[PDB]
Amino acid sequence: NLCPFGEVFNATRFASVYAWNRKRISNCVADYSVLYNSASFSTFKCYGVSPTKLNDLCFTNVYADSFVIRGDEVRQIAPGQTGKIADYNYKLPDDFTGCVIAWNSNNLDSKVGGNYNYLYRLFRKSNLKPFERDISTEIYQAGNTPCNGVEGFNCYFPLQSYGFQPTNGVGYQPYRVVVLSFELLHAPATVCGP
Amino acid sequence: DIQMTQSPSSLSASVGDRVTITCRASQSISSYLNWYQQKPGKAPKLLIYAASSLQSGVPSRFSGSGSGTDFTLTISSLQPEDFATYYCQQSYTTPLFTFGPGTKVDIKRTVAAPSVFIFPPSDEQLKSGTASVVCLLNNFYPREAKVQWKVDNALQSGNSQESVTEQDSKDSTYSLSSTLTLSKADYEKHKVYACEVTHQGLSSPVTKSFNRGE
Amino acid sequence: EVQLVESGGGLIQPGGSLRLSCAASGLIVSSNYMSWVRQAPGKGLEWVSVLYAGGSTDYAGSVKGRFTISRDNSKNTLYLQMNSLRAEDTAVYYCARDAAVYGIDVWGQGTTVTVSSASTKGPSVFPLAPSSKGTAALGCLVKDYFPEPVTVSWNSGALTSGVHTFPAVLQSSGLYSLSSVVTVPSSSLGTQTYICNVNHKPSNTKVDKKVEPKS
Ligand SMILES: *[C@@H]1O[C@H](CO)[C@@H](O)[C@H](O)[C@H]1NC(C)=O
Repeated sequence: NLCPFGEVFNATRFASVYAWNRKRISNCVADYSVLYNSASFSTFKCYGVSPTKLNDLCFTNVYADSFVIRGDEVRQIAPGQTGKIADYNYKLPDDFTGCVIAWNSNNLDSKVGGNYNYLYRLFRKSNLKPFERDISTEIYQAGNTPCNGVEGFNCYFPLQSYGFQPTNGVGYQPYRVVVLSFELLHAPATVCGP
Repeated sequence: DIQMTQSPSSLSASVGDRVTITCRASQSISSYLNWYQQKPGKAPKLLIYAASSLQSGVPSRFSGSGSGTDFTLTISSLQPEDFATYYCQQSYTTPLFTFGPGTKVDIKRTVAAPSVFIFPPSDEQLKSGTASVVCLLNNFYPREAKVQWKVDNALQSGNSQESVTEQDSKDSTYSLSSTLTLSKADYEKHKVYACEVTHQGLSSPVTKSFNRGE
Repeated sequence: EVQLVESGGGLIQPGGSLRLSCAASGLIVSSNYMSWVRQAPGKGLEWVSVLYAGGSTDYAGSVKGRFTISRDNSKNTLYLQMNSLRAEDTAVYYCARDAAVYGIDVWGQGTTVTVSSASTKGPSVFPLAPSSKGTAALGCLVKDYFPEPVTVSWNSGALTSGVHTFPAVLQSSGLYSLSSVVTVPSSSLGTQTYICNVNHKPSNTKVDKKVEPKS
């Protein structure tokens, strides 16, 4: 009856940023101490809380989002940001109350020769609403001309692969990120710490 | 950020030749950069996108390769409409692109040494208070040349400017003018105004010169 | 009718404002990465700013907070307002649709932005006289003229072979000096009359100056 973080932060399989991944946690406990005594993360900022004095802070249920993004895009995962990622892959709300945890995983997410399994939505007609998930693969239509499956002028496939390759400068390496989302509506809050 | 870099600053090639331009980027941009052609006065023209996908409306003789960090454009038979500067761009940070210095493909030709002519300042201009001396390395190949100015056998540095012409429609040869600027008081306190020029066509350097009163 | 015709920009002092216009036609600027890229005479291609489909913008540190990319999605036009202009901004500006990996395929016609606080002045025409010591050379110095450009001509067009007219130089005072020269048979040193005619339209100036050898 502990909150199953161990299967989110240590999961061998992360999803692409565009198809970011979510796990709702409820009915358990949580040791937010161990997460920031591990001290193995590169970036760990928390907005609208404070990791230490959060073990007494109970919440109805907490969400844990995970994906993978270029090292210099982790600045886009913050409340009030814009860019390729925050605008078309995962947008954080202005009034955000949670934590953003990232840790360079180039020793696993950029195999020899280039890892092309991780993608990032590149073309979109308007921006994401907070915690929105766009999975559409339909051919992006830049012009008046309906594409209907044909790549070509004014016709672009929206999802572009990262060129993950380990020799690249750190900025262009894979950084596994897992955003923690704490919410509390008027209902039995069951995600307490000790 | 990502640094781009072209190989030969400007190569020389003939019609029917098979040219090869290079381009290498700071990180391992994996197959994510296109090639562009620009002729003076016009806008860039896309040729190859995504390393090697040919652009529609582009002749068959334009190739494309490179996948990792070191790329290369290669034209099969250089046709006359292909003499222009070619740049490369990185579409890794797609919204935020960069280019290379460009590589200017001109016309190959036999070496031609430049005829040097030095001109003194006109008495008309001396009235206005400043003095202009002009040297001249008219008609030669290739572009590269080294014009030193010497006033009373003392090299001049920050006070000269240069301007080159295009390859002549008929010569295929270049021309140049190095314009030294001085004052009516400085020009008047020195006699010997010479112009030294070094070029591949000249065994040794040529000096066209003159004295204040002659 | 895929094309982008840009307009709005000629000459303005260091600080003044000038808005640029890119009139898209064929694609839609509302759903495309619309960038501006600037380019000087003796320089490469430099990116200036961006506007996404989601309306988000971004500009290079040498611009941030001085220019401001815009778009009117009712006239399918891309704009760029240029405030607190300076001399570094003098360059040709191209609007182009960045097709991401597919590359910048569509490009704006062209728009020049010469920027300086120099006052328009018809140029001086000093003569370059042939020297004593098979062939002799001579020409004209079209010194100190602003703004650009100026066209040269010898014997009203009766002389062409050999005549070179150079690309203009912008010198330290903020004015352009260029020279035009022709080589001729030395045997006509003092036989024919050579006159280099210059024209600077911005200052309405037209000059004809005979060139001969003093001694
Ligand atoms: C990830 O697993 C390691 C053991 O391999 C452990 O030290 C760490 O606490 C785990 N992190 C969790 C469960 O958050």
